[PDB]
Amino acid sequence: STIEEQAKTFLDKFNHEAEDLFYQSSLASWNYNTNITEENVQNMNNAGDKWSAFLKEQSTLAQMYPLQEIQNLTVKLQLQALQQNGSSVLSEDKSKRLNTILNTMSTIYSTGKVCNPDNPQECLLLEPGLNEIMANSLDYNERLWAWESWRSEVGKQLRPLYEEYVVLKNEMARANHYEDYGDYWRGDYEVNGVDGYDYSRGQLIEDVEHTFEEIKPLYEHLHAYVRAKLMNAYPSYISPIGCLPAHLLGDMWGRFWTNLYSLTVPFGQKPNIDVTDAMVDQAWDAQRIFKEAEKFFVSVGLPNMTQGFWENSMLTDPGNVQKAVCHPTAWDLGKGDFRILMCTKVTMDDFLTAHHEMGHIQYDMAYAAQPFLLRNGANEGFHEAVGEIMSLSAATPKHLKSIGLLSPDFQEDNETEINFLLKQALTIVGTLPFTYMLEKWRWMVFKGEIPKDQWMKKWWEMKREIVGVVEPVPHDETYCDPASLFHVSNDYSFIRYYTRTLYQFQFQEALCQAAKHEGPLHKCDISNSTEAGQKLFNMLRLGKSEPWTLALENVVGAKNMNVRPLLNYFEPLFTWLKDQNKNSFVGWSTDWSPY
Amino acid sequence: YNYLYRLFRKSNLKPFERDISTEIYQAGNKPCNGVAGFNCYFPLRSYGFR
Ligand SMILES: *[C@@H]1O[C@H](CO)[C@@H](O)[C@H](O)[C@H]1NC(C)=O
Ligand SMILES: *[C@@H]1O[C@H](CO)[C@@H](O)[C@H](O)[C@H]1NC(C)=O
Ligand SMILES: *[C@@H]1O[C@H](CO)[C@@H](O)[C@H](O)[C@H]1NC(C)=O
Ligand SMILES: *[C@@H]1O[C@H](CO)[C@@H](O)[C@H](O)[C@H]1NC(C)=O
Ligand SMILES: *[C@@H]1O[C@H](CO)[C@@H](O)[C@H](O)[C@H]1NC(C)=O
Ligand SMILES: *[C@@H]1O[C@H](CO)[C@@H](O)[C@H](O)[C@H]1NC(C)=O
Repeated sequence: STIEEQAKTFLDKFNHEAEDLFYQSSLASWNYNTNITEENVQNMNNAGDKWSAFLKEQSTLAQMYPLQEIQNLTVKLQLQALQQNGSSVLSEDKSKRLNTILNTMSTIYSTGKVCNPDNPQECLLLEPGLNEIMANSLDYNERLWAWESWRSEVGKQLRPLYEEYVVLKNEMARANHYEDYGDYWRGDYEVNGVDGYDYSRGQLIEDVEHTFEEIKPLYEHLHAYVRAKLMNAYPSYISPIGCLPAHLLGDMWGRFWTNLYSLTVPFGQKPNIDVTDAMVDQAWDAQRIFKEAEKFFVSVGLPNMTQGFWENSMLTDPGNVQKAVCHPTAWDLGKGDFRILMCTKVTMDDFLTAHHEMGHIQYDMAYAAQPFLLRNGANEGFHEAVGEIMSLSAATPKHLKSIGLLSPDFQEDNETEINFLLKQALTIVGTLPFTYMLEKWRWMVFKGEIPKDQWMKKWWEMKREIVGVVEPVPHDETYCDPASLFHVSNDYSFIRYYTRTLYQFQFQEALCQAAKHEGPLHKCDISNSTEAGQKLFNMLRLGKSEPWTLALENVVGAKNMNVRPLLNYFEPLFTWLKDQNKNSFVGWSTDWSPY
Repeated sequence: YNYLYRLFRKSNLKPFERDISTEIYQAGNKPCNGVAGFNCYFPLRSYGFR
């Protein structure tokens, strides 16, 4: 009779139809991804169209229920998720232009080919060749040529597209009762209506700043050390007092520093903890790798895999005749159906990635009892964080000795711990200033704090001030240097990696104190501990029904982001970096002294 | 699509009772008038077994 019962009946009918239609859409997408054939393409297109039309009509019927008279938090959360207009609030011409802009950005990024002048007979694409030439080459001018050519071409073809894109997204967000598109992206972390656990959209940025202020010294030491090692690579081009040259960061954009392990090794004489040779000698196939991962997940107390998971997942490349997407992806098809799309190779990296995707599948498995629209992570960081903690735990030497990959006579001295921690720092700590800089630039350009003709000058200055990386040459507004990254060009939120990075170490400390680990955090294993699995599963079972602050209080006993686990993880590496930065200068200057 | 179930009913069923009625469930105050739409849903939903 009341509005709330009407909302409950509407949500029940929406949940049933949504799970059926979602299952059909996900099955068609799976059939396309494991079998790239044109009938699968048109089936996926038809299912996606029917799914988008279904959510359009259900949102149209859902916006007839005002939220101010609903007191139940779960029904309010489901209706708040359903009533979001997205791009539908605009006129048809502006919406069509926005979709056209997004499609043409996707086609420019996917088919962007940049090659050498005067040799146009064939050219090299970004994904096969430019990543390899950025990660493996040691030539300064070759990397400079590739970097400048790609940024020049992509910036000139993408600058008016981004110019229209920022205005259209700003109009979309202001029509959707948001301050800017950055506020719309920060709305995923918004918690309203719960006493004591309330989190605002505006607070997150200073919270990130509050974490970053304590991130900044450790990164500075790492930056100095990296600079010193790059000084070994390049003798005269890099200045002791200045920043790093932009085209020397090991990737196309500087997002990850993990390609510098060869150049920045602490102890090159010591071997690594790579167990690929043990897998290939003992013939460890992909099925038994996933069985070992399942054994790890039943050691901690989580439920084992379903029969349909083993029957329907394709864990091996099918062959030349059938083409499939090689990207590792965990699929929640709905109706209790969970699959992993992974072209497994016999390596340690694929073993860790298999653990990561099985962590994704376990996270999807735990909230199956929840309603369909709440079957997600509490925020965007939790979903990747719960897989990255499994990737952390599986990579330990104790776990490798436990499962027979590593010999029981292996000596774990401090030097291999230092080089492993430095590799983890280059993978994890390296991406944090780039992520915070990029997100803060995107937030100010959506907010209008940055003037239209001052984008590059502001961006490079922040790269000098935050990341400590200097440009090779000055760039004017004819270039669009941010837009060369995959996430920004295809309308993706970027703060999920920063939040995932913090939640990863927070969850790691919570499980390790739950499992009674008496040593350093990087040696900790969550295997054979039922209590840690129960403590984690308490968060896993909630899904999106509860606020992410409440889930964080359930795991780590704190309701806000904390940076103390990350610095506690890297503490011996921090002491080592303090020891070996006595001769070098910690910190950087914003001047163009290197180049 | 040949297996169906009743999702909406005004009152709970008595023991050993069946309901084969196809009347549109009136969840609000407005009369349904036999036509589905907003706040008027068909009670029998299909068990799409796969
Ligand atoms: C992939 O699609 C082709 C297209 O005809 C089909 O012949 C083949 O059986 C499919 N493979 C699988 C594993 O379904
Ligand atoms: C909110 O609704 C759910 C069902 O959708 C119900 O289980 C729960 O008890 C309700 N909460 C309150 C506080 O009534
Ligand atoms: C979505 O857009 C429609 C059309 O302008 C509007 O009536 C409705 O209030 C919007 N919903 C939200 C949640 O902004
Ligand atoms: C999962 O574990 C249960 C008992 O813990 C067992 O009965 C079942 O066969 C297992 N399933 C698989 C696929 O191993
Ligand atoms: C490792 O421990 C030994 C024994 O105390 C010490 O001499 C050596 O300096 C340590 N190495 C590092 C890199 O901390
Ligand atoms: C976990 O339990 C299994 C079986 O009980 C055992 O084989 C394995 O060694 C244990 N792991 C550790 C680290 O003790």
